[PDB]
Amino acid sequence: IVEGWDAEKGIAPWQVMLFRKSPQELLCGASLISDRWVLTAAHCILYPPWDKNFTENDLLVRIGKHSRTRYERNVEKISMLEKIYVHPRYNWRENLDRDIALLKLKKPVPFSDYIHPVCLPDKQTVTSLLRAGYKGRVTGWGNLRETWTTNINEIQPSVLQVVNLPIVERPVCKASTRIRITDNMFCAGFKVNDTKRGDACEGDAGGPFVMKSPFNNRWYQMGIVSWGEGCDRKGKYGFYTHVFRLKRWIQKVIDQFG
Amino acid sequence: FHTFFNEKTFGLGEADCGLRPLFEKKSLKDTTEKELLDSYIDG
Amino acid sequence: KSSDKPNPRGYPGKFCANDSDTLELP
Ligand SMILES: *[C@@H]1O[C@H](CO)[C@@H](O)[C@H](O)[C@H]1NC(C)=O
Ligand SMILES: *[C@@H]1O[C@H](CO)[C@@H](O)[C@H](O)[C@H]1NC(C)=O
Repeated sequence: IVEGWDAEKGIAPWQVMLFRKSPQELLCGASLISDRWVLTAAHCILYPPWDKNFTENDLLVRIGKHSRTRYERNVEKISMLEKIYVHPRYNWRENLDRDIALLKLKKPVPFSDYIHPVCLPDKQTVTSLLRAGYKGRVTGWGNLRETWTTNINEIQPSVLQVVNLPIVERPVCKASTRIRITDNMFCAGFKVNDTKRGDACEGDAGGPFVMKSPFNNRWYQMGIVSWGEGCDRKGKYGFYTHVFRLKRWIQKVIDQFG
Repeated sequence: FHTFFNEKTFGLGEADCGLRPLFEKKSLKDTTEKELLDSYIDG
Repeated sequence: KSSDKPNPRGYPGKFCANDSDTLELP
């Protein structure tokens, strides 16, 4: 995450890491909606353009971590994936519409001070918090900046980052790019084009875009770090999967275990 | 709150999601909450 | 140019063998 900062321990117990088994590789971010289910970006699982087609065995998830690398034993819990459920009408060819997927952990994960699930929004919460101006939060171990001072590939944080970003009006989101965005994605970043800066970059995918309801004091995941052009590019906003819209799908899958 | 999923298809958690052990449960706000809560002008 | 499809975010692990210049800049 660009322009973000070090996340206090246990700030986001739901934050998850999508780890590739062999070779070991930190692919994307993910969330914990339950002790049996992990939610993440679909393109993190399937992206032909990059010969990217993982399966239950190719990878696993690490939960309750803080460090982007060391193995924080007695804190983080690893879990093997049982079944991956990537949305059917996911569109990896054109605009990356419906970027979403569900992860069924082989064995339920034990909760703790550093691992606790996040809440899926409801028609009521969405309508009141997901509006232009209202700020949300994102977290991940992604790149600290779009670019590489190349002789140095060290732009990857040492610890989970966190940035607070505001949501941008739909029209602007539409204008911002030539790509065709849909009602299955929303964008956030800054137009102010100075004030504050920040955005999610490569490696934040699957990361959750959360908001804390001032009503019941609980944290909700409004979006999923999907795509964007560049990172922290002025006049350019990020794009996350509209979680509430795919609620239906999520429902379907879980209720029928795929 | 409001249980949406079925405790047996979903898994445990539903009824207490969105409440962090090291903050909410403890009545401790984190470094930047206020920047978010204050942005919720909605009634 | 000949393009524009979105830049997916899971970092460039798929091609962390990328670009810059054949060295020469401040
Ligand atoms: C992924 O590989 C599976 C398993 O071999 C195959 O059925 C499918 O064609 C591949 N996914 C895509 C859409 O490329
Ligand atoms: C911010 O600059 C962008 C990027 O150069 C430009 O497209 C936009 O119109 C600017 N915003 C202003 C000056 O309102």
